Amino acid sequence: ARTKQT
Amino acid sequence: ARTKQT
Amino acid sequence: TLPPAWQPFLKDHRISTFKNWPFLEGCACTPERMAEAGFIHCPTENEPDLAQCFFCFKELEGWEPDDDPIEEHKKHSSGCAFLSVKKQFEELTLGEFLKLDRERAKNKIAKETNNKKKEFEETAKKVRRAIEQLAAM
Amino acid sequence: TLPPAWQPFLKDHRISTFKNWPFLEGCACTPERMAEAGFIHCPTENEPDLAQCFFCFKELEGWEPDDDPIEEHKKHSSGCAFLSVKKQFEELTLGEFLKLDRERAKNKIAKETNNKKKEFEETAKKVRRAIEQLAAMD
Ligand SMILES: [Zn+2]
Ligand SMILES: [Zn+2]
Repeated sequence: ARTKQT
Repeated sequence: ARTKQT
Repeated sequence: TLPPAWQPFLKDHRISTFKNWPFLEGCACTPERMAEAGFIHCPTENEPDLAQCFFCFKELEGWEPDDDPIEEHKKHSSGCAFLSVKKQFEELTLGEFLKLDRERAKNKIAKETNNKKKEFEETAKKVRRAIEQLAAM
Repeated sequence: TLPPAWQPFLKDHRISTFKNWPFLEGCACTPERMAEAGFIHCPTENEPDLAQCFFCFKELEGWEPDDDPIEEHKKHSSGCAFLSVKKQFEELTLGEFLKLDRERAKNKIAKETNNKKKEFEETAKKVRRAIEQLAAMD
């Protein structure tokens, strides 16, 4: 899974 | 000291 | 920092309750000492030197300067688990701490229950006497 | 039983947040697993698989069935102390626990601070450009 968009 | 009385 | 329910486990909190305690430097039952023994100050109009163990709820008045609070706790409530506690607060495990808080909860109930018993017995005396008075002529 | 502020340290609490998590039996990133790794479910309209570490506040989406939540926490926030914690909750000393809660508090602040920083820099870029535009019209 990836980091949040921001 | 001593037990509280009522 | 720590929830209000649990603050009485901390010596520094206990100490703080002794706002107007008469027995200070020179005396065996100083706040530092009273607190170390588990006492909260909780004075009344009636007995303004009143002190309670936060753990077993035993209440003691008529304090004298040479009273060692630990000896008094031992004497007047020998079964109080807080007395058995050798570790400092920070050294306890959460399990140990939680084991202790459960015991305290139970102690609180037992005390509340014993108070209710005493109040009921008082109310019963008043009732008995009233009936006896009415049985007369 | 235990104050609300501290409940997220408990695996059983964390698990309980995974109300409608899609990845269940058959998957590597089950709630038991997500929780063991320190994740709270906190989904949005926008990304309904959203998950946050309760301790270091790193937020991660785009979860796939074969994702090992621990490997992902390690990859995406390698400096999270919760990862170092080997003892179970009941086996911690209060000092240890308090040492941890302070770190978390500091982590929360750092996250809030970094957010404000990025929002402020965004607001500053809008303002700068607007003023340049007026200087351009000149
Ligand atoms: Zn006691
Ligand atoms: Zn983390």
